[PDB]
Amino acid sequence: DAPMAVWLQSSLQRIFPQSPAQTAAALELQAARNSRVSFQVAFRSNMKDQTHISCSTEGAETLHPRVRYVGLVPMPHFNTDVSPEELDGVGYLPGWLPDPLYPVTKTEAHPFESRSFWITLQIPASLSPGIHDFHVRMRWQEGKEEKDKLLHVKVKVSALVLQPRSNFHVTHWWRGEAIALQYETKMFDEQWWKLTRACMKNLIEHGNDVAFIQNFFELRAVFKEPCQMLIVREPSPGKYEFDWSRIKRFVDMCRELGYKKFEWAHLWLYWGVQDAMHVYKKEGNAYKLLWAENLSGTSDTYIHFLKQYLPQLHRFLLKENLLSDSYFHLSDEPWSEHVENYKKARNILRQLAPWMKVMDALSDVRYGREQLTDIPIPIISSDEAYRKEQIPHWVYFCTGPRNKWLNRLYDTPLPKLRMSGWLFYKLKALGFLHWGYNFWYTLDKEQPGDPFTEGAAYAYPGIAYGDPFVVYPGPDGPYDSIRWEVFSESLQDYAILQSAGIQPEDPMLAALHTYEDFPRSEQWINETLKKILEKA
Amino acid sequence: DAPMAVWLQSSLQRIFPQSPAQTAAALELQAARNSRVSFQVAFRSNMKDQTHISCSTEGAETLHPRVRYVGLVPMPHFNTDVSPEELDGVGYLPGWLPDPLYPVTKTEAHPFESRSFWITLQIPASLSPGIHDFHVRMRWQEGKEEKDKLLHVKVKVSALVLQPRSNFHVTHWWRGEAI
Amino acid sequence: DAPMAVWLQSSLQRIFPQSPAQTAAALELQAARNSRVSFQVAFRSNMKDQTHISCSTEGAETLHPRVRYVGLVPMPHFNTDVSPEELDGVGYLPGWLPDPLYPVTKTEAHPFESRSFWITLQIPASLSPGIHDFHVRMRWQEGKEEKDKLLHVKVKVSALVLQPRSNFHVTHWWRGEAIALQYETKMFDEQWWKLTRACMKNLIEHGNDVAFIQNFFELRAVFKEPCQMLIVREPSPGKYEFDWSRIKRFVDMCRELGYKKFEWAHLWLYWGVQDAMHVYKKEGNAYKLLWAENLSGTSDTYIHFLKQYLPQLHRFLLKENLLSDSYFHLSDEPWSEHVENYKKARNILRQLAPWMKVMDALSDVRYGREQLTDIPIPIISSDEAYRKEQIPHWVYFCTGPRNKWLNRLYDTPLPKLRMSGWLFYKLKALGFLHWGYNFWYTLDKEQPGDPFTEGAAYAYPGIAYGDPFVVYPGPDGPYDSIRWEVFSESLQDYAILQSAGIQPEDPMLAALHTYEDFPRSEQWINETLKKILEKA
Amino acid sequence: DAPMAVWLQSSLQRIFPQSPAQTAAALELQAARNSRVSFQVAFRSNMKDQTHISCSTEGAETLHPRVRYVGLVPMPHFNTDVSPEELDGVGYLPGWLPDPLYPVTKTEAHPFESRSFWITLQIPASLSPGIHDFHVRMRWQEGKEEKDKLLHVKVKVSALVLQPRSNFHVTHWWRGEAIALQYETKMFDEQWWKLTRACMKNLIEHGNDVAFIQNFFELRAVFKEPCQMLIVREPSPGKYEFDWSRIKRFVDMCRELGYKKFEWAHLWLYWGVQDAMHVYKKEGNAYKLLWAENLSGTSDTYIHFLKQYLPQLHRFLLKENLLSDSYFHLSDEPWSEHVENYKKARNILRQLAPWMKVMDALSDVRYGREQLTDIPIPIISSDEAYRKEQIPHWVYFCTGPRNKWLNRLYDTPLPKLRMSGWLFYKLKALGFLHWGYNFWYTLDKEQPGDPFTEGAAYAYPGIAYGDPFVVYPGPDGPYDSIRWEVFSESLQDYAILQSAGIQPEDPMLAALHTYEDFPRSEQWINETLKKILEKA
Ligand code: NA
Ligand code: NA
Ligand code: NA
Repeated sequence: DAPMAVWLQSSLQRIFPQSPAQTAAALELQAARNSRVSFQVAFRSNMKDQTHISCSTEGAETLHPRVRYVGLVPMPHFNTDVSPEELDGVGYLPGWLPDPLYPVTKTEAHPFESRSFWITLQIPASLSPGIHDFHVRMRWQEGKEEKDKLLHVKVKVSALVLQPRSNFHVTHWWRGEAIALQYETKMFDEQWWKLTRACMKNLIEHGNDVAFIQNFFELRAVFKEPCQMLIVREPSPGKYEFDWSRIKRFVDMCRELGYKKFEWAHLWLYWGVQDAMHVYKKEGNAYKLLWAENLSGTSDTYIHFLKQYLPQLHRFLLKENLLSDSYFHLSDEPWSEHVENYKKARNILRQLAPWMKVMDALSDVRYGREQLTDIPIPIISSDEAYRKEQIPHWVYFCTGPRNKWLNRLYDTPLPKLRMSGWLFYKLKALGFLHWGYNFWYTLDKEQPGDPFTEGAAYAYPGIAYGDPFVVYPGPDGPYDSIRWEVFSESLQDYAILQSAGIQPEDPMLAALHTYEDFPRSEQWINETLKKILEKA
Repeated sequence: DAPMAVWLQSSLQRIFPQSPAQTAAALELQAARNSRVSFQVAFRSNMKDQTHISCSTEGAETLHPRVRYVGLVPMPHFNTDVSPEELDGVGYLPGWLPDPLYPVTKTEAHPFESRSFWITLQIPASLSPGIHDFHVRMRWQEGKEEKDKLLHVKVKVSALVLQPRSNFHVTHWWRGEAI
Repeated sequence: DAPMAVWLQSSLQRIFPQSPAQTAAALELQAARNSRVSFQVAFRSNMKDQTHISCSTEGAETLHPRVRYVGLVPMPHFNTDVSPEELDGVGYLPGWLPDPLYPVTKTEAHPFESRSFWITLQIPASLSPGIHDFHVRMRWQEGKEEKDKLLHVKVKVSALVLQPRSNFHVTHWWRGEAIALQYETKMFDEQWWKLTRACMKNLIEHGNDVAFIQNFFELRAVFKEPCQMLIVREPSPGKYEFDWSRIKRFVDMCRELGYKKFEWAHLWLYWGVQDAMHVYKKEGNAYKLLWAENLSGTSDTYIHFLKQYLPQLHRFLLKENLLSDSYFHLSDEPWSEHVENYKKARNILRQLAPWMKVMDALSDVRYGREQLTDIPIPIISSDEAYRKEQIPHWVYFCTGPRNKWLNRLYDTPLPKLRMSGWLFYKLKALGFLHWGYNFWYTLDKEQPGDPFTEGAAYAYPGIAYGDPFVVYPGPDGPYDSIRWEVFSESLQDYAILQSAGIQPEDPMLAALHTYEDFPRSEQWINETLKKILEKA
Repeated sequence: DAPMAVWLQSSLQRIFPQSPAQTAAALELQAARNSRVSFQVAFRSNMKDQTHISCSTEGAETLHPRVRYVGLVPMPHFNTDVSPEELDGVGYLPGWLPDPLYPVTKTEAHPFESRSFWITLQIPASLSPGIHDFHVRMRWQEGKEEKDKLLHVKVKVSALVLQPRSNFHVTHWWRGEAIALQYETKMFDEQWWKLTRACMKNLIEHGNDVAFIQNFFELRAVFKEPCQMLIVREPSPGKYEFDWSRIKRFVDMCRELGYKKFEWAHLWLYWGVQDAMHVYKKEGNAYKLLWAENLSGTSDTYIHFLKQYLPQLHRFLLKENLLSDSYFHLSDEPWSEHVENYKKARNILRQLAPWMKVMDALSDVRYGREQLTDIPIPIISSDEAYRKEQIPHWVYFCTGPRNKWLNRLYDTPLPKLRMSGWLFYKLKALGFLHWGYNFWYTLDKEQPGDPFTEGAAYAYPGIAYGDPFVVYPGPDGPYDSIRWEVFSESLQDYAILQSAGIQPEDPMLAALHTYEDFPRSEQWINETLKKILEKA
């Protein structure tokens, strides 16, 4: 019955506004050295009158603590095709959903509403192993009396020191046009470049080690201001020249941030493999297409442009030392019938750019086995087939699959999401790709949206709430979300397995059978980490 | 564990999206003659896949029924200076709140979400006193199979006939600038 | 804010009167076939006025449900030497404690007071595997309106069928004088015999498979009406005759109830190993000692009696086919100094009864390594030492040890207690012994007590609340307690591990390190059973 | 996280065992001179092991401090018909309740259990106004280290000196049979007279200025040893003689203790007004009725006895100078239908005792307006009606009314109870009556009880916990309770209002509207007293 409740809680449990108060005061955490670890400080006012509340740490200076506030976004409906066993928030949703993380340490406490701060700890490589403790102080007012409570946090620091992940690469298709739309700035202006640096820095600090370049704008939809980072001009009919200066700046920036791998945009448009890319040239204030919207992939015009572009790309790659460090795309998901479309396109590349190896989403194993692509990217629900053929591959996931399958949605429970990197490791994926880092705007339209009130690009239920974006637009760059912090900590768990020498075949991982059939409790994660980290 | 729940409920109880399904089938109302009276037809899908649902009356023509859909608005916080004893929605708010009434009789039923239609009855002065009953029909799909349920409403109509209110005046400061 | 709250809850969480209402409606359980499983139906009136409430099942006929009401007893203080981390009821105790189970399905609901019914399910061996569901109905009154609520229970019934436990034996020193004192009847009259059958049947249905015979009364204190089941008469000085008829009736009874193993009383009195047992002979209305209270264990008198008694015992055991099915005791816990006492007594037994093998509480490993006894019974806090010596042994526990250690007290959390059989199994105990099944009276005095208001035999804090008794005296036999149902279900979990073929060395049990260092959450129990039972 | 917490707390806040530790060190009180004031010294061990703790004062000699220990009694349920807004102990009860005050200053501190001592200060008339301070010392052990803490108490002493209360009379129906039953002594033996003097002295030291004489035993139930202080013997049929010696001793005693006012037993039995009193005459070892249990109030036999008794009563009253200082009773609460019963009885008295004026519980205002009684005693919930008639009257309360209404129950908040004298004063009661000072035994039966474990005379919920008794049986007289000290301090506040000259109409009291609608916070009491006392 206390006027104000405050408790500690782990990073794998959502707190909904109408959650009941808990009592805690004490939390123990575990961490490898050179790693990052998270927890929540929850609070619920039992007072008619609103008040202020402040979160702070004491004695945590060596862990460079970071204190943020968990904001809520509206979730209108549960995502479809998800059984209740696989939904988070049963009893609480549809309703307010915790997700964005805001950089404040003081907020207003509202009557009878459970909220939380999110605290991020940096465990340095040099820290002495064993137990390190600190305190969290919560301060508020009851009338004119000042009140406070201390809570006790313990981190049991393993001897294990994490090494950089190897032979596993992660890419997200971040969107320059989303920055242009949500912040209302000219594409490639200097504000655009700050926001882009800030995003790429966010990505690499959350485990994404591949920097996407959209040299060609990716959408079928035609934009007035597309994000085409390659500059193209057409002085006389069918003779093109190319200015690489924007891509060159992006590569400089990403290399300064720590990237070594880069990824290039698609070369044929995703209606099957049947259309050519939309490529624009500047004119007046905005951009205009070089050829017809419906131009075919096998056209004379588009192949005449590839005859000139691909060698220029090769010269750029040489000049900037990017051949061995680039991943290339052709086109996405040809069904069986589309196969010959893509075969023709692939042979065209082999003729014009034999140096270029391709990777693409091919979920049909019978047609990724045929060698259509060079490195296939099945959706996770086709992973098993590729594994029985033992074909090496990347995996991706998007609005689907759902129900029992791994995913990253608003209503995917956090422990399930936290299994991502364990599954990546045990099922021996080469890498993971995802389309929806900051796709903040209206699906397939040059029309900004509102990520703080709309989580499915206005396309629910085909687009699941949570699929388009894991970060939110902040005034100077991205705000993280809970999902993104958990996903990042999951890529870290993949580094824990690797650094500790655990083999995918190890019995402690044997219940991870598919991207569908796998343990998904916070306890399995805690117990398995305790074994690994205390063996050391 | 039924795939679709539908029940009846009175006009004095908010139904929140995460409310549990109930069982009803039958509701009795009371009404003076020359008056207006209301109730709700609630529904909760227990299916992963969304489906359509339709609300209609049968045998109610003399009550000129009106069928509307209850919409939700976001309630970010409880209002301050209201103790919990005096709050509606304890355990469900802050959250989605039922309040607007929309003029539709069909909607999409969403997974695991309790919603309702709102039904308005006109009890005419000329009606015979006593029990008048009618049925409500709900129609939806499970896969390609059509499904329905009838529910039973009874109105116990008094001999009292309402007269126009007198010596009591009500005003609201409607706002032309708001339009 | 509902006038009446009713919810479902598991058998591993005490409900205190001032617990907050919950919402539930749905509970899932898991169960092996040929087993028994439990849960609670909780309820809290939010009304000024008291009302009646009734609990019943619907659609459970195949599970022979049993519906009982959880009663409360006073807990005046927490037991000492228990850190708050290890106490149940923090924030609620000292106070009313749920424990006795009464056979009613209707009670009065009192204002703002959270109570619960306790429901028991029988999962028959023949039941079909998979999900079985039923409902619980609660009925009460609000003013003159009848009200009710259905709640939904689902039991996921494993393919596994439990086999009788083997090679693990459990004994409790039930007390006949406790029946005579609490029901005010003559020792060995016919009501005494009904109540003894009821107690022994209770025991075997709770996993206790060894029947204790107090042929000699165990207490140092001299009683006027001792529970000495052997009839002894001394017609001339130092010549004794023996009547086994009461023991023979007890053995018939226990065999009819299912027992095969039996246990005999101590032969030397528990002040070290230095005094002879108090043995009585009838005289007038009650009994009188045969020799002085302080007679020594190595007396001429006592050895002259052992020379006559032990061959009569051997003849009886032969006649009744009980030698190989009997456990025998010498005396308990000699400190180092006392060791020669016990050595001398042991040699006397070797001389007079070489057939008799002995088992006793020896918690000193260096003097159980020396062979003093034949089967040692360390207290659990000495188990580790005995295991590094790898000496086979039983374990016991009593008022101690406490804090982190396994125990069965009023303020021992139920998931901790529920771990008993997991610990017995993984740490490979031969058996478990406990002194306090129904020690209902005043410690070491011929004076009844009141188990419904006194839980430590009037000896706290040396005797812990919950230590003397796990059942309460009912009009026709024992009433069960929550502790007793949980401990029973824990012995059943030992049968689950055995029947499913889980080896003590199995990785799923590797965190069970000692009777002190071991998981104790409801989550661990549930998840580990889910693995075992769904592998099937 | 201190091993032992100690803090100060006011006399208007119950401390429950599971209350959290607080920090204090400093408490200021306010007091009129010639008054008595109280506070608590609380303590909570945060230690696994029990320890001793001792409470004492330093520098308080001029205030004649008294240090006692608050004991707990079991409260099984809340009283019914009390909304939570009006219950003390929300979140802590049902459970252990503080109430008895025991004469010890050292106790055992138990693990994680908040307890308190109760300290009583005497503020002498002669003290200099202004601030007086002293210290409280708490001493305990941690292992073998002795530990202690000083706490600081301040008392702000007003210029106001309290005068003896006037025109306001308080009576409690103390029970001689309760002493006989709970101490197992013969009625009117010499132990009886010690315990009776001790009770009567207790009452007058708590504001009770009227001594009840049960000349006739009050209960309908027939006792073998009734408390009938008038000695009656019947030598021949229908001719009675009277020995007044016990009543005379009782009057001498109460006059020695300070009483001036007395009150006599009922003359008609409380089944309506229809039965005659049970009057007994000695025989052998105990007493026997003079006439039938069911004899009528209007019988010939009983009126023939009143013809003889009432003139003897008058002669005694003259001889002992008691007419102008005595209150008389007829019978309690006739409903409307019973009215003619009581009318007949009243006229009988007018014929046989016209000098006798009567006061009785009549809650029906239309039948106290009719003159049935001379000075009426409505229950508090009928007070309002009697005030709108502006009829002068006494007020009483018992198991009822409840909810918002004033009362003195185990679960009545102490600030609410503390308003009693403020309400008596402002609503201008002539006096207050209560049935349950020391009704310690089983309701309506010659069978002792246990006030330490049963607080409703075994009759809950019809009898509310707390209603039968405000003191507990001590070895040499009553133990006070918290409720009794608070009630006493409330009668003292009535003396403050009187001695300070505050008028019932004074605006500072205007929120006191009814015995239901009235402020009930500690803050209101404190602020209003501060105003009164600092005007001075
Ligand atoms: Na692709
Ligand atoms: Na032994
Ligand atoms: Na009276």
